[PDB]
Amino acid sequence: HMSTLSTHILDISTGTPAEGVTVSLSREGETLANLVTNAQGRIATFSAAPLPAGRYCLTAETGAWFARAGRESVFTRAQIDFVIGEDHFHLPFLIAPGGWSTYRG
Amino acid sequence: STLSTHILDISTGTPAEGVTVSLSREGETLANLVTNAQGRIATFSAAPLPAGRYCLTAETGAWFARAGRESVFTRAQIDFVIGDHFHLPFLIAPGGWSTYRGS
Amino acid sequence: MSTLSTHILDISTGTPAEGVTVSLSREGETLANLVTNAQGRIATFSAAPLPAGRYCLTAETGAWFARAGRESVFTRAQIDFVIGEDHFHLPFLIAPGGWSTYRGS
Amino acid sequence: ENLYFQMSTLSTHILDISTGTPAEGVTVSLSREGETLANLVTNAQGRIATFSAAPLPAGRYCLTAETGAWFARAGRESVFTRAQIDFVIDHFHLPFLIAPGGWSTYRGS
Repeated sequence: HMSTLSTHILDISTGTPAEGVTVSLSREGETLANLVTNAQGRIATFSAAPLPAGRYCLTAETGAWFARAGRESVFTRAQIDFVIGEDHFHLPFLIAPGGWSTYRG
Repeated sequence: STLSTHILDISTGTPAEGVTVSLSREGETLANLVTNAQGRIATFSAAPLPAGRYCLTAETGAWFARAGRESVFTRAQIDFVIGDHFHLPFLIAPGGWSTYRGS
Repeated sequence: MSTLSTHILDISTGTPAEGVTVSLSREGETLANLVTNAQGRIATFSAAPLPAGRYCLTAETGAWFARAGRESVFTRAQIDFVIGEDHFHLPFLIAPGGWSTYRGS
Repeated sequence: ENLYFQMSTLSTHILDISTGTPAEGVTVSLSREGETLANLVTNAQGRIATFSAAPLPAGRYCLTAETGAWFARAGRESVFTRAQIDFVIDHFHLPFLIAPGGWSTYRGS
């Protein structure tokens, strides 16, 4: 099968959506998209067409985002490794300087 | 059974020292203890705990308040059942919290 | 004054939790008793905005797991929060062996 | 792959929160700048006590837990293929809380 993809990043250290986080989508090491979360911490779509079956990586540049805000983190970035092939994947990042998580939304 | 906890402030990546945690069973309090420098409470009862419904409540809102940090969560209450050892950590932050059965 | 919503996802299976009972109370007085829909959601807990105060949102997760033939050490999931924004979205990410919440958006 | 290893030490603990039990037999690798430094397996308590004989130097590291393969061996499907933590360097304890439908990490200890 094939599915569309979205994400949402929340900074749970402050309880606010994370605006301005760069998030990249790659497949077999080739970048497909490099986008930025909006004021609601969201990226509504990574592609016009559903993504074909395959192995994907969604990487949020969380370390750089914390650093621009003058904040330290042990985690340098947040990478989600997933497989496609359900019409939609929503894969949020819940982030903090001291930890992070994801789930199938 | 025996009961322990561990509280980690994931907003800073450090153990949460000085958090008050209360144990109760059917509304009656069994223990009131404070996390140590490692964020831990090794045991809530000198005697082993019988089967029943229990509540562990960490005073997280008050803990963040003491550090001058705002949170919409006022406290963190876990509701669990003893039908072994139960290790029930709290992972806390001003904007969210988690628990799980650890080991 | 603010409105309140929730979303319950069973992360043990990666699916929205349909049919979980969720109640809202304030000072022991119950204000709502609702059930999550097919998307694991409850869009509002009140007809009018909730006044400032301390609230308790309780999802009957243990009962929900039990109806499906599944055991959990957690009997229910209770979120205690305070209304001092426009909206509070307070999800439950649940599993037989653990659960979490966060201030969403 | 072979099991192997050999200033801050590194440990992990993997819990399957879908069942509330330690995850035994999960392969976890440590790498730095492309080079894999260690490849180990969680014990009955879901733990790997150390990824190195001596404490690790400063730098950027990647701990990767083969969670998808572990779930698949138990006949359980997941959209997550593995769990990679990217971090920087006293002790680093970096647990994985895993489930077929989501996972998390944090700095423990």
